[PDB]
Amino acid sequence: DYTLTREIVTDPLNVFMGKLNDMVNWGRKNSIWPYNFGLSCCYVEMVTSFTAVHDVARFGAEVLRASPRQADLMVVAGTCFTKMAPVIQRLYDQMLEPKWVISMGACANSGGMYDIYSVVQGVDKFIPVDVYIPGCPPRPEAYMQALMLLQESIGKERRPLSWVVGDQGVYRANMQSERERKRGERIAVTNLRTPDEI
Amino acid sequence: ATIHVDGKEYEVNGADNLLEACLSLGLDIPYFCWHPALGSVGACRQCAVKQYQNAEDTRGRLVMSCMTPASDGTFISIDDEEAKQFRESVVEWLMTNHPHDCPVCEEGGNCHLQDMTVMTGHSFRRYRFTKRTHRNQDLGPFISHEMNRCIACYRCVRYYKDYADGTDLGVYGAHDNVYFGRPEDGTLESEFSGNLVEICPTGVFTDKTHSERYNRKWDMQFAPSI
Amino acid sequence: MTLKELLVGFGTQVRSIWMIGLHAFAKRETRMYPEEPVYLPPRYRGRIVLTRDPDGEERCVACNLCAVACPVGCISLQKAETKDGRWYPEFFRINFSRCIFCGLCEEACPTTAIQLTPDFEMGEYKRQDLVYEKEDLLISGPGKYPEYNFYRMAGMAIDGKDKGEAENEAKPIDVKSLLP
Amino acid sequence: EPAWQTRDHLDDPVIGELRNRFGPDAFTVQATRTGVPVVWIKREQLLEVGDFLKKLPKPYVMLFDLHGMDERLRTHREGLPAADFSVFYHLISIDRNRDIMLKVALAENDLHVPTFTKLFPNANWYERETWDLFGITFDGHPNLRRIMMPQTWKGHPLRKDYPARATEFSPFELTKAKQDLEMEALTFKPEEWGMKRGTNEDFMFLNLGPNHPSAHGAFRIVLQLDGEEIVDCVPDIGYHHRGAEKMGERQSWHSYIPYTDRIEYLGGCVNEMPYVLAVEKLAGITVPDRVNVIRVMLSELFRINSHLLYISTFIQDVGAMTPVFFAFTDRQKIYDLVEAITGFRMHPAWFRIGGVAHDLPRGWDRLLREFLDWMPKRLASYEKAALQNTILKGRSQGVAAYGAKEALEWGTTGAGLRATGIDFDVRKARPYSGYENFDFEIPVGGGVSDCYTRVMLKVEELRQSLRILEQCLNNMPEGPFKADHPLTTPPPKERTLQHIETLITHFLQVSWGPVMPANESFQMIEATKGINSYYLTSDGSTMSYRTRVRTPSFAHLQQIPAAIRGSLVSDLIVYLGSIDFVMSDVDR
Ligand SMILES: CCCCCCCCCCCCCCCCCC(=O)OC[C@H](COP(=O)(O)OCCN)OC(=O)CCCCCCCCCCCCCCCCC
Ligand code: SF4
Ligand code: SF4
Ligand code: SF4
Ligand code: SF4
Ligand code: SF4
Ligand code: FES
Repeated sequence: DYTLTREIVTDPLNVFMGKLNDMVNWGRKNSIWPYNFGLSCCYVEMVTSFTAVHDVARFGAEVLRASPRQADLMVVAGTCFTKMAPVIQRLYDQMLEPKWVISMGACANSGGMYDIYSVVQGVDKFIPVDVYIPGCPPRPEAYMQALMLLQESIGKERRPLSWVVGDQGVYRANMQSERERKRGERIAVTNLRTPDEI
Repeated sequence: ATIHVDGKEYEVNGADNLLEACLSLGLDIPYFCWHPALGSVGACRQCAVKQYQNAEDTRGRLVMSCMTPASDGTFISIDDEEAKQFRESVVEWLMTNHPHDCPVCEEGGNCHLQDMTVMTGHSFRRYRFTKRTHRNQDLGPFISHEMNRCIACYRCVRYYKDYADGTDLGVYGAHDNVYFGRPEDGTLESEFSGNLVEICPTGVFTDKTHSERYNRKWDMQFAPSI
Repeated sequence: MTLKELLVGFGTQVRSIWMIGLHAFAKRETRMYPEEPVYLPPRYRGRIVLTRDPDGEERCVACNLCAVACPVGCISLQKAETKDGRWYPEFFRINFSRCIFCGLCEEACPTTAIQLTPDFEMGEYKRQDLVYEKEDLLISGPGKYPEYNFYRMAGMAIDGKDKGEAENEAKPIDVKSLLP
Repeated sequence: EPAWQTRDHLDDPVIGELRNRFGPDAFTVQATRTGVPVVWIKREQLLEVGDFLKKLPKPYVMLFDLHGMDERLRTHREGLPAADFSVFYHLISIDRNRDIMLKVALAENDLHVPTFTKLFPNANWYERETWDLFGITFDGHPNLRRIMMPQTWKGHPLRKDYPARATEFSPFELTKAKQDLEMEALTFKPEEWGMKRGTNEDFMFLNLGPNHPSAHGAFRIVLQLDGEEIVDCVPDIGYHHRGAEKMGERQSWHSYIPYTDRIEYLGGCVNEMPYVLAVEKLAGITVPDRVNVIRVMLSELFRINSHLLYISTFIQDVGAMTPVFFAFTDRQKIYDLVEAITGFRMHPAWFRIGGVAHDLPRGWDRLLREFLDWMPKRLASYEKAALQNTILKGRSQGVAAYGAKEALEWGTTGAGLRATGIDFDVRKARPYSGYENFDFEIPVGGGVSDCYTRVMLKVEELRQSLRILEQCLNNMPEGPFKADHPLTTPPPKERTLQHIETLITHFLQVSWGPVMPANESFQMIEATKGINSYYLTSDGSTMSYRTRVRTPSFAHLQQIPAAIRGSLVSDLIVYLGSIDFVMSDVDR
């Protein structure tokens, strides 16, 4: 199942064009350059994931461009303040295709604990989001898990190989929800370690 | 009339008792058995204050504010240490038999006993023995009955019989085994039986119709209506 | 600059280069997520679950203390009752797109039903899928508190626990009893 | 008499001096739990009183805080002058080691005060924020514009009749504000920003934006440049405004603690400490010694965490990109201990009214000992590899220098103040949380506060915090982790789970909230980035009537134009790296 941006359609996928699409998806998902954009404390956890103890470079996602033109991924890591929302929208508009969005933390997801006069209640009110990370802040490995989720989403999307030939629509896979995928293992948990120890 | 509460002068009605006079002045005195519409009986012994004979008196004595007239030139203290200790002790005595029921009790968050337990500052249990237990009665489709939570404040019987002139609710037994309810299972016959859920300061008498779809008071959306 | 300043500066540059090369001779301090699992201490505040008593019944009595203690207001539930009188949540939903994992709901729970568990991996594609209902929260055991049972303490009678059968409870004495 | 008792401080010599100078009927003394003399002054005598306090033999040299209060819904104002609104002025005499709060009452129709900017230059931003959030005008202000909200904002959010919650999102207003951003440079005029003599036709105006995110946050600086030289600059802040004080009026006393954590998001339990101390003053709670030692240990661990981030990010801003990796590994060791104790990394929310959330887990001392063995070699390596490099020294020494007088007139605290030679640390001058039982030193500078001296002073502060942590590890008292007070929120969990009166107290504390009797309390601490204070007004309810948070980064960012004038832009970015600020602290 796929969603088309030019509706819910089926898979549009010759066998050489499928291999070319897989090669392009592999190259895109293994080379994701985030935009260096810091809103709040969630950005501290993101750049913590960039350091030696986590080494997000191992996934090939450490380049951290200062220009939106050179960046493939916008991580909204922090609160979408009302004064900063036009800035976020302009920076997202300055990014070039293909571009993906990770909303990081409760503030970027929904406004979080800041249901307040000066805060936009979630970045998905005005820009589309590919992966959401709950947490306040999410720990750096949660950001890495969301990066891997984005890689799985990229690895099965369909985009035009060229802008002069073929279908120009962007097809995104309707992936199974992580909640429903992990429900079988999560409900089966019985005992946990007592909180009196280290 | 002129009263002096904790060294502060107040003008009150002399025909009132000290509890309703001090509550009308905004002062906080814990109370259970008194109600504004039912009068004073001095049962629960919660409303203790220290009354002095005159201004130059430091000993005083503990009196019931609901049973003491707010007469002219009356010197009392609410925040006296012995009065506070006795009020905390009364709450503690009520707490000895009280069931561990607040999460599953419809009165929670709307409970006068909870409010007065917090108000007296009693939060540490040193009683270690058993709690008395009661069986409940079926009171019809409107009122749910839970006698474990009773503090024997006699508000229900005073309202139901002396105020509403009902006949099928009463108090039975003696000492710490006093029971409040009907002589047998059956629907409460009074047309004004539903006021028990607000008259009772605990969760003994509760709204069964609300209990079906229960939610706490803080979660409600209220409006003034007719 | 002076000649001494230039020479001392060159020496400090050489020292910096040497120390970073010796760092290249050192041991890696990288925790290799995801192949190496993240160690989480037992009281780590991650994914929220609802737990069961040692008898196997769900611990939640739908007392709504967690929902009001939530500063974000991302818990919604409704009380329901069994035929024997046991309170339980008819539904229980948590908006994890709003939740800040502060642990105040677990702190406020008087039955130890709701618990924050050491699980951080909670990323999602659609925000609507971050609304966890009761079937996504209720787990098969007691979680972090293995033995606590609220209904063994409560005075309210339920199935298998009559009046006078809770802890520190005497048997009910009828007012019609012959003993003075 | 306990330290939280209500006092009027009439024995303070400043009260007698004011009575001798202005007369007994000129002012009203209010009894508070703030720990300072609170004096209500007539509006027409405010400048005279401020000048008199500034010219005392041991003078009040720093305007610590200046803000407002909407008193219209306050029901317990006994002994207070009639006031629809009020403006308070917290002033500090370091030589006296004393402070005074001055309060000016205002009617609803006459909402104007004389400006304090001629006596104290940090009153500029303080009065701009008071105008923005309360609508109180200050006569004689050089440019009284909004500082938190955008200029096209309707209403004053800290007023009691302003709705706290978020309004409905609209793409049209986002489009309009995007258009204002797009033609902001085209229609830029220096006059509305307080700038002057621009476009001479030799200066340029250049805007800085969210392009260098060194974990401080998003804000703007517009620079007036003669070629490469800064002749004037104003910071544009409020891009990180979260409405935290308004949220203080929106949450219970217990449920506001996670919001305290996010005021200065590199501080954690350091941010929690002044709030819980001020609430405990309101509640009349004296915490036991084990609580004091646990809270000190958590505060010092988070101070080391914040200092590690600050030093490594300064080194990265200078140009050396390597030590940030190792310093974040050290931050992970701290996080190992903090995760084990509190269950969380950056915002533990672990302090409680009356204590802490749990007891220390078994095995905490092993992790603390491991960190205390790990840290010193790493710190020495950072010093030798980066802080003793002459290129870093040439980039930082003598850059954005100020002395003691400039630090005092701008409210600069923390390492920036102590680098000027003024020995003022709250943990020694006004000890709190049992800090007087610990042996540690306060590093001070030679008299001049550069980027380099501030960074090295924070390095010595890190070493002193390691000493305090060693003392915490060696002498941790046995006892309770929560006070034996009825307002300890929540009560101990095991008694809650088996005792009915404790369960009742827990039930009402977590749902409706603990009832704090009507009073005003104040607590000042030495935070990671300077002096952080909470000023809490309770109107007898389960929520704060007013939560005022004084943060040091606000004062430091206001000091920026005075210190960086006549320098280059490279000096400005190095200065921003050496300030130790975050935008959450600035905007709250
Ligand atoms: C062919 C392949 C190999 C090529 C090799 C290239 C490198 C040159 C040869 C080896 C040089 C070894 C230098 C050893 C430096 C030892 C490290 C050290 O301790 O340096 C710091 C020290 C000053 O210590 P201190 O003042 O405490 O500094 C901390 C406060 N900032 O600093 C000092 O005490 C300074 C000591 C003298 C350093 C210079 C020695 C003579 C160099 C002659 C050539 C000129 C180089 C520079 C020319 C630049 C011109 C543009
Ligand atoms: S979600 Fe929490 S940690 Fe992230 S920006 Fe918001 S307050 Fe900070
Ligand atoms: S009657 Fe009041 S104190 Fe007793 S269980 Fe119910 S809510 Fe708790
Ligand atoms: S049932 Fe209620 S009203 Fe009647 S005596 Fe008991 S506590 Fe009082
Ligand atoms: S952890 Fe905090 S934010 Fe999340 S549901 Fe519990 S109380 Fe609410
Ligand atoms: S606080 Fe616990 S028992 Fe009460 S409603 Fe929440 S999860 Fe259920
Ligand atoms: S209210 Fe006075 S004794 Fe009961």
